[PDB]
Amino acid sequence: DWNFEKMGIGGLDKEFSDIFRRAFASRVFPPEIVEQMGCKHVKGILLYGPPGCGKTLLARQIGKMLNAREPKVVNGPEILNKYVGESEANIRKLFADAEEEQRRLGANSGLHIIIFDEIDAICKQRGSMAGSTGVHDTVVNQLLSKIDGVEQLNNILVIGMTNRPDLIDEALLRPGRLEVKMEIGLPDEKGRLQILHIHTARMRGHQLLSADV
Amino acid sequence: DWNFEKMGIGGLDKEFSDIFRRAFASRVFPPEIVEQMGCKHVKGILLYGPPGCGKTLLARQIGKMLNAREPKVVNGPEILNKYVGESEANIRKLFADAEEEQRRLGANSGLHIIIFDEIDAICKQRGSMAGSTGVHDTVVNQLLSKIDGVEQLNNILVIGMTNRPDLIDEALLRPGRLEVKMEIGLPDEKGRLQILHIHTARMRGHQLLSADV
Amino acid sequence: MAGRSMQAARCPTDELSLSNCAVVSEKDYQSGQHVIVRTSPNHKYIFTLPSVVPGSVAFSLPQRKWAGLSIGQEIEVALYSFDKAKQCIGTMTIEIDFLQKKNIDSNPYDTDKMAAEFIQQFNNQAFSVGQQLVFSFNDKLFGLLVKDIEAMDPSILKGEPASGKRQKIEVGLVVGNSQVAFEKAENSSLNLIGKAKTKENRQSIINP
Ligand SMILES: Nc1ncnc2c1ncn2[C@@H]1O[C@H](COP(=O)(O)OP(=O)(O)OP(=O)(O)O)[C@@H](O)[C@H]1O
Ligand SMILES: Nc1ncnc2c1ncn2[C@@H]1O[C@H](COP(=O)(O)OP(=O)(O)OP(=O)(O)O)[C@@H](O)[C@H]1O
Repeated sequence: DWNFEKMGIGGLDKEFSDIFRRAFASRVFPPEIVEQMGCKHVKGILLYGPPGCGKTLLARQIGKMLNAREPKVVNGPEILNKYVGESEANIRKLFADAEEEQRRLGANSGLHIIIFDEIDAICKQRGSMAGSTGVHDTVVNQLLSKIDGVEQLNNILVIGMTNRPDLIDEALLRPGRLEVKMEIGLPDEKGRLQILHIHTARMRGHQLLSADV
Repeated sequence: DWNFEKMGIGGLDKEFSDIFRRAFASRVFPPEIVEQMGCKHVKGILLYGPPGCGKTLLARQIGKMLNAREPKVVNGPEILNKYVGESEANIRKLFADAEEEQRRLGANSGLHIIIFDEIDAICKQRGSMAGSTGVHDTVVNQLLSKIDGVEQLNNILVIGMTNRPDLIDEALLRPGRLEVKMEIGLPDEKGRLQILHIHTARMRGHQLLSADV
Repeated sequence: MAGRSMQAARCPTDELSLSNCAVVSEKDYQSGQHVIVRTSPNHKYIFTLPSVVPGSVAFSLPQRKWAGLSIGQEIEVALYSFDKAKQCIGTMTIEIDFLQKKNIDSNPYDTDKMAAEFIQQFNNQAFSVGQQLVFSFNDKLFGLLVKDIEAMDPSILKGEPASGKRQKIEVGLVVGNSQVAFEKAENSSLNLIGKAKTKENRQSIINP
């Protein structure tokens, strides 16, 4: 049933086109030709921008767009825990299922989508951190190993949103983990019109808006 | 059994009227027109001003005014704790009842009120504590994520009082989190007169005031 | 279960003092039964149960110190309703130091061993908050003081993923999968590690 109009997105035409281009072109072609080229698939996205533009909305609409297993969402720093090493247990529990599925089916398995929220709370520069809590460093390193370690996993997509992109570590923003880094900005008059029509559709439908507007 | 003169507040008629218009208008209007309208309630109010003007009185009287469950009150920095991850758990422990009821009764659910005193003690602009900031930023991110995350709550109302509005992080003040911003200032002469009668009603009633005053 | 009047006796042996059991005659009660000892209307202590006189209950010096029991006091002895799938600890927090200050050293002790040994030695025993006991490793002696008790979530007992809603309990039962943590009392030298011996991240301010 999907069509662009049902997602309710505003004036983010160019960004959406670029995302679909740079992230989803491979999966749409027949397996034969894509195998002929022999290219690898993206597994990460990093949206950023000023507060209150709709980043989470885009992520959830992206989730709706894909037919796949229900995304696993890590709502901020829910991973930290007071016992030593317990957070790493949680992290690995995330990837266990995907690993097992890919082992059982091989190259022709389904896709798994993972959404990380408030990524800056977890991942900050390992070196630039309060000496007292190496738990952060272990988490970052463990994560880096898991997402891109010697072993390759290719049925995962990771989404990360923040508000102050400077704080993010350099080691994570490299090709293979998050290369595509988008900037969302203010819309123009047409996008504002689209939003207003979206938020006025019911008022026109139920005839509760005067014609003088 | 509610009467405006019973709460013994004088000199803030205009602010209270505006507050009532912005906050409780949706929940008192008959529903059917509202479902036709398709809107969502507002879940944030902040009050600020110089010391000793009567903010806490407004909060307490508002809490008594509404017909709902006994409000949950947090007295300053009660959330900090010596073990990592417990602050976050406590924070979640604030919203767990709301989540349960939302899941169970859906639209037909009661209202929940949470009051934060001295919010400036726990919420400060991220990246401003030189040491031990590991706990502070987690706290701030947790609160932001809890108020508005992928999951949506529709049975929560938040009222806050503060003395230093310009030191707070911008992320907590965007529309959708704390919309109704109110300033309580010094009263004028008429308010002083009203207040003096308010606080001298019992004495006048019992004839303990001389006739030459 | 009706209370019996009993006389407080002295624990017959130090070996029995190491078991943390209240020692009774076989005529009175069976090994592994649990009792509530009432010393006054407001004080109820729960304990796990040939040389003991029938009609007497012999208490060790630590148990008597913790519970305030004198030898020869008449006491009412009954039983606790020890809930089944709840209490049984999920993890516990204990304070540790060298039992006597003369043995102190500062090199690290591999201490996951000491927790596994703790679970092996005191399996299925009752434990409560505030209780004091003694432990031994590397032929060195340690004093211990329980400070917190989280149960298992009953879901784990049901064979289901834990919610994280661990209840905190006034008494817990050690079972073959319980865990324990050993935080030092500040003044100390006993370096420790293991890995699972547990030390919550200290979250302590420091001034430059
Ligand atoms: N461009 C937009 N298109 C549609 N709705 C929008 C847009 N910008 C804001 N909104 C409305 O306001 C909300 C603000 O965006 P959202 O909740 O995704 O926050 P965010 O900007 O991702 O997060 P943060 O405020 O933490 O930086 C949207 O969920 C939506 O209800
Ligand atoms: N506008 C007012 N009308 C009536 N009484 C008032 C008013 N302002 C203050 N009072 C009286 O002053 C008392 C103290 O006010 P209150 O503690 O609410 O101030 P506050 O602004 O909450 O405090 P602060 O900002 O200094 O922490 C009130 O309980 C009330 O008796």
